[PDB]
Amino acid sequence: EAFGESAETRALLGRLREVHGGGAEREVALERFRVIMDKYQEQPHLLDPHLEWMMNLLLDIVQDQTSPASLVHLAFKFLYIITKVRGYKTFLRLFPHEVADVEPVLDLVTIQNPKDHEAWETRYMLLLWLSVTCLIPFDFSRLDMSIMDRILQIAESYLIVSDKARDAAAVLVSRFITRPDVKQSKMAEFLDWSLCNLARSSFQTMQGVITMDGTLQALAQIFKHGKREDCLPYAATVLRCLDGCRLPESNQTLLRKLGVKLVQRLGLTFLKPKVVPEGVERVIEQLLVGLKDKDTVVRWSAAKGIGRMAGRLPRALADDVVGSVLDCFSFQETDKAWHGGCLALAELGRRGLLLPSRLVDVVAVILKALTYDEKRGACSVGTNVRDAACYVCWAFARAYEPQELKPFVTAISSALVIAAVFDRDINCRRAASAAFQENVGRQGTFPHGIDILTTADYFAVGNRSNCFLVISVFIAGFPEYTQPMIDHLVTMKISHWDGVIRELAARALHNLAQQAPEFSATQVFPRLLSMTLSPDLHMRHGSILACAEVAYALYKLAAQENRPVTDHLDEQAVQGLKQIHQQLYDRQLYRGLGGQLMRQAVCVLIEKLSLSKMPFRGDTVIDGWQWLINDTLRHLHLISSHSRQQMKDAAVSALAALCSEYYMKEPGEADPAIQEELITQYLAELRNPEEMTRCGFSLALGALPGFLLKGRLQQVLTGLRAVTHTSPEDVSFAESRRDGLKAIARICQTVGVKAGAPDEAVCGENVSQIYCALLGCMDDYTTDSRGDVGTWVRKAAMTSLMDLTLLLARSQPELIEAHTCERIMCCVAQQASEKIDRFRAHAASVFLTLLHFDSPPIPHVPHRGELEKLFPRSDVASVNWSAPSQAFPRITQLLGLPTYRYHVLLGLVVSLGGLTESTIRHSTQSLFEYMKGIQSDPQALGSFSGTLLQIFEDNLLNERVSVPLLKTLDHVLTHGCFDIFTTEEDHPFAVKLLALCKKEIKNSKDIQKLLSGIAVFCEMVQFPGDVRRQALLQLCLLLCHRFPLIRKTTASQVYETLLTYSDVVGADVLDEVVTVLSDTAWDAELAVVREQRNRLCDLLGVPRPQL
Amino acid sequence: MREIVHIQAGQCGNQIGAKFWEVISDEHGIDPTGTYHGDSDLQLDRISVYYNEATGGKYVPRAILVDLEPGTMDSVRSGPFGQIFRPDNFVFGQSGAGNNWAKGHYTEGAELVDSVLDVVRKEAESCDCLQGFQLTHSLGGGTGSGMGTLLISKIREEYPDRIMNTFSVVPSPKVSDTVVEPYNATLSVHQLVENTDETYCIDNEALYDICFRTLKLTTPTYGDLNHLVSATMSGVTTCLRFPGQLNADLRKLAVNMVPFPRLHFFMPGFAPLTSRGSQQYRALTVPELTQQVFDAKNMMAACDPRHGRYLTVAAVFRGRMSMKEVDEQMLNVQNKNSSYFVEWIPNNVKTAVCDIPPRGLKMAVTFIGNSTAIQELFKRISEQFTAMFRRKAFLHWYTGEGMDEMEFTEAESNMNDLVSEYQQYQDATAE
Amino acid sequence: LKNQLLTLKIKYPHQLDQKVLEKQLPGSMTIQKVKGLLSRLLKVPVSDLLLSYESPKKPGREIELENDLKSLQFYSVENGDCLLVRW
Ligand SMILES: Nc1nc2c(ncn2[C@@H]2O[C@H](COP(=O)(O)OP(=O)(O)OP(=O)(O)O)[C@@H](O)[C@H]2O)c(=O)[nH]1
Ligand SMILES: [Mg+2]
Repeated sequence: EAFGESAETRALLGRLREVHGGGAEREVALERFRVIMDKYQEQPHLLDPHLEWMMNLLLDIVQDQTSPASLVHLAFKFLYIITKVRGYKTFLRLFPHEVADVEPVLDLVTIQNPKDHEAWETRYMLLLWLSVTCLIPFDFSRLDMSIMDRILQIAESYLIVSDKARDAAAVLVSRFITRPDVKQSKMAEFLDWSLCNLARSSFQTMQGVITMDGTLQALAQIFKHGKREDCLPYAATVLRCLDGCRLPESNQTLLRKLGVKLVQRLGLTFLKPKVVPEGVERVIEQLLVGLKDKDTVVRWSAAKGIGRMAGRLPRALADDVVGSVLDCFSFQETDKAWHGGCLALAELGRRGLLLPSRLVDVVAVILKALTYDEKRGACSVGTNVRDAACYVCWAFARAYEPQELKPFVTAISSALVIAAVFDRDINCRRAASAAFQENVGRQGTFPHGIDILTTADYFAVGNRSNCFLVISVFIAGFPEYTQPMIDHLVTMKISHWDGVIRELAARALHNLAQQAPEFSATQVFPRLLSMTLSPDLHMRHGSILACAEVAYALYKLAAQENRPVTDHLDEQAVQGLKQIHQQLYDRQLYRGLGGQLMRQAVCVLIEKLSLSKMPFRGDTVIDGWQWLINDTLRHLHLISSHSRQQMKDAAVSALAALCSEYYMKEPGEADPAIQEELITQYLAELRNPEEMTRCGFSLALGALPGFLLKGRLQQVLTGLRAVTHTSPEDVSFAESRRDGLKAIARICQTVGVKAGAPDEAVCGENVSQIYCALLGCMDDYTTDSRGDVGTWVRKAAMTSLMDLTLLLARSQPELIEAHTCERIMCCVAQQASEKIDRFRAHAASVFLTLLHFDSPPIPHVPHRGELEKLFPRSDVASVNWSAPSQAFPRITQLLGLPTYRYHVLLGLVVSLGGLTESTIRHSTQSLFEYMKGIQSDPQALGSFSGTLLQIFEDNLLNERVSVPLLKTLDHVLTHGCFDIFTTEEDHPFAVKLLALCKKEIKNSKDIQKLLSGIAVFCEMVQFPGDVRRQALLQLCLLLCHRFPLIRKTTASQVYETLLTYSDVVGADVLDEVVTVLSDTAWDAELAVVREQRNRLCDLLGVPRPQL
Repeated sequence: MREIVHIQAGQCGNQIGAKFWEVISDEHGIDPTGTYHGDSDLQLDRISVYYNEATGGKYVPRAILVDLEPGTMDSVRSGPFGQIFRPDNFVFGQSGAGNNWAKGHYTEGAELVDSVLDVVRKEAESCDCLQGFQLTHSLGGGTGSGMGTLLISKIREEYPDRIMNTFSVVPSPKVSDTVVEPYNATLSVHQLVENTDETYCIDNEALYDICFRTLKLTTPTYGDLNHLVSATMSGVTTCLRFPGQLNADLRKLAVNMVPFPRLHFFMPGFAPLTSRGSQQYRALTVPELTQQVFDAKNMMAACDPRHGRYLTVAAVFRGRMSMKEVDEQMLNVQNKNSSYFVEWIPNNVKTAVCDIPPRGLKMAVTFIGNSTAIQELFKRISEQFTAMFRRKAFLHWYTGEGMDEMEFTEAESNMNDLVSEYQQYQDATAE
Repeated sequence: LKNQLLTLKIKYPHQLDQKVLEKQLPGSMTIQKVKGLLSRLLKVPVSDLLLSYESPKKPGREIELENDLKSLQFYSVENGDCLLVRW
């Protein structure tokens, strides 16, 4: 909109004269100025109003003769930054251009050192300024070594500078030699100077190539900004010198680009600028080959030269140039040649040179360029030749006329909209949309040119997923972009290398078939039925996906008129749907890397076929589909882990659709022959040693319908519960137990509720056994080599306890018992306070969903009013449970309730003493905020200490909860929470705590567990009485341990405790204890440490230990 | 002769690459002109790994610098060592990505991505056998954030049998006040997980705190951080440029240090800590270096190596220390009964010993471990990514270019799954 | 332990009437321990105690010790520094 940092900019420059000596301040200012200027790199035209004063505050500093060189360099840095931001072309029009600003600038530049790399910003800009002073309409002789000779020497010395200053020397000499008084004086000299440098220098050294590049740039700028009649005599010598250098063979891109830019300019000098020496015949010969270069920068530069040359030459040569450029599209070329040819054609059409005679040819090539994608390996190439085709089409709006384009508009408009929707690159889509808009605005003879732009504008061809299900249908709505649009998707995308292109195309065809059912059922389905026999792997998947999607669309369409699905598809096409499985089973295509893809495609095909109620029931095709599903659910470990969940969730869905469609004898019943075998085989498959077998069979058995569970529900439930039970053999079987609970939850949700029918649905006769299995898996805390995998088994154990509790609430809420509900609530509360973030978020979400459920309200909700007040509805979506900061402060408040105290504290102890740092830091702060409110009340503190001691006693000799609890106790004691219990001697609480700690530190070997014990033993010295003396003894037992690190840590902790609490040792003996704990190496041999230990014991009154 | 192609993108990426190249050139003994003038034969037995032997006995670098903005390009071209980089290995535009990830990866950075592939392919054609590409950029911005991801996604399709290593520089609010940084970091990490085998994280907050406290510098500028980054880079690539018993190539190192596919972010470090200007003050020993390599202060990330498990450990020593003296020290710190024993220095650690010492220092050490504490670097960005996503702030800019909420939620789910896996592996049985 | 100890001087900018103390604390000590020490000495709540360390090498500067799980060695607390306590 506008520049808003100017208020801060004028102050920055004001400090330029003060931060010129310091380095840190200068760097801060420079970095600051750069970050203030780079914000408007997209809006360079917004700084022009400020280009007046902003410059006066810079050049005015260097103009002052009473300033140091550091300030001059700092000002030139800002000047160069401003030039980079805005642009030298538009910024040098502001630089002084008087005859009295030339000798100043010259001496300024001559006071510089090319070796100083730090001041490179001063030499690059100064030269540019000189160019400005070269624009005065005065003679250099009037100013008076002469000025012209000095300028020529400076240019010659800078034109071979490896720094950026070389560029500044290009625009300089381009304006000094092209003058009236200096194009008859220095031009010939600089011409014999460039020829020598080009003939002597080589492209094998770094300095030889630098000089060559500089000379080429200087020559190209001179021939560009120079008189045509003046630089015409010297047009053959330079061309010969350039040809004798062999630049095309050199391995340099910039050199070739500059050579082409010079050749095109030299060619433009031979011809007169209108609305042909033999030398020109060579220039063209050096441009066409430029289109077949390896780099795109060379082709982009050669296209402009060719376009500029075809316009200064006759109409015979103009047509010959186009005819020669058209040869690049032969059958023996690569994509780079096609890209160069398209660029040349666009550059020629932009100026209006292509005649209608070349319409049959050009149009016969662009159609091949918009859909160019020739696989050149794992990925395909052609995105360059496609972007160029867009620009080529954009040029036809200015070249040909409506009368000359009407015969080909029917094919151009369709191709444009086809390439502006299903394209893979957003840039190509945007270019095609821009070309279509330009053609509609100029020609205006495109079918529905306005209606297509309003829906597919610049801000509409962005999301690729939206262009396949919104714009495609809108374009197919008309009868002019339907059959070709469908044929393109059928013969291009659905046979693409990427899989996202074979999924998006199928989804788009699904909707396209709704507007053209006849064409998709009589012309497209036969082509997708034969494409399945293609040996290509990407072709078979796409054809299967298309056959499934079109079939589903036809079924949905027929469902409207309650008409059968066979009305659109004939029986010949129907026989293909049956033989597709036999063809895949015979060739054995279910192997290798493509086997998983073929299985996934066939699964979706079978699912879409069963969801349409096809006439396949009672045929061998159903048996084949069932066998394939069983084999896929039988061999799961062979599939990669990157695509196992998809195959697991698709096979079960296909089986359910098949078992809920074909496998039925009458309404409310099913074929007993299949029911007596499928369930039996599955129950014989749920005891498979391989964990992946059960992981796939549990969900398959659970996804069965309700009519197929009548009478055999108890057996399925028993078989699923047998897997959820842990045993010595199934220790690390977490994925299997997860699927076991998922299948149970699915069965419960499907069967619903029905009293007086334990074998048909869930009722009060088996709800207790089901809840017992769900409540038992929550206590799983396995720690395998991978880590805490048990968490997974808990995830499915939470959702299974949610959807179930709601099911009864929507039918028979009286079945939910009070004890079971309270246990579930306490377990969810414990699971919503775990150090983990992803699992705690889901736990909190489930808790909120279960608490807010009031339709009808769920019975047996402990402290329902307090829970609702502590977790309002507004704090559900706004609070981020994944973040400990936005979770612990709200979860710690639950400790106030009696029920939510033991389990909540047990769950929070893991977070208050785990390994992560941020979680512990947040949990400690959240716990201190709550303890501050129950610090004065002795009853609350006593209850909290009792609950903590009970939790400690429960999880004894446990390395999952003992270490976290011991770590949290250290912080609890250091913060000063149990300050009321210190005013009484022989406190039972501190006695039982010390007793339990001695139990937990009994023979402790690991150093991680010993550190927490030592900390607790040193943070327990605060309690007076028998707990003070006895505890001290423990410290002594740790001062002569089996490791020196333990002794050192114990000594450090004792020294820290002696400084913390001063009332523990008298002042008369404190000095000796402090002096003995300082000049004593506790990491030495025990023979010398035992003496120090005995000395410390004799001073602290601790009885002498005994081995 | 295994060659490595080094690529630099973005302002910070180019500034780090220039300093790293200058450091490894001054350490190898290469004057800024191009010729060789060292005093050790060991500085040439592996120079071909990062330098092409052109005509005249010259050593041409292999640094491909790309930048949409014509700023750092001119600075590196006229630098102390700007004359070394090939002149057609510089690829730039005019307007950058304007701190938008959907600009330097879809509408703007994909306009020079084709010229980048041509340059990186023209540079690799001269090599006899390429090992793996390399990239140095910052997660903050659009040309560093989107261009790096675009190039990593485009090169993996044409060279799947090549290693992909990066040096992501996670930004920090203390160094930059830009608000569109969380999204650029999240979208960059989303692509740096499914198409990257190794990623060296160099958080900016860590270097800022180090310069604020350790170095006690007044106003830590970008140069202070770039110096430490280049020092760490030179200390990490010590085995790939000098001889030694531990001849661990790039693929072998990635296979031995990255057991999991998704988990591959390290916590690089380096000791002793120094600054610009003077350096010679105190000579450190092997015990002091070992005690300091494993300190969270010598790490270049805001993570506590002690708080978290230890997936893989590795260390590289540089100076007149012997692998026999190092083994004696690495076999007494993994023992409790041993004196001065440490609990955060794990077992089965990889260890190296170099001859050529760094610049301005006689003895140094580098640490390249992978601890679960790195999860803290992923959570700090998660929070800042959620609070701004609920209100849909600055989302119109992303939705207008072509992006959608689908990619945002996908990246969020990927980050959440990565954090969950890290937390799960943090609690694993030692034996 | 003598070489590991550091002599720190506790200042009182908010209460200039108090005298400057001097205590020898171990290098491997967490700021959580020093907070409790100050709370028990000056009788000030633990949460209402903002710590900071100013090196004599950096006069005119003050670093805040917000993290409690870190030791004094990580904050570059050398020997001869000053600790300014506030509340
Ligand atoms: N350490 C360090 N960080 C830097 C440096 N330059 C920029 N950054 C950080 O990187 C982010 C800015 O990204 P840049 O590299 O400047 O941007 P870019 O990649 O050129 O992208 P555009 O802004 O789109 O042009 C911020 O977080 C900066 O603090 C540098 O030299 N060193
Ligand atoms: Mg930039």
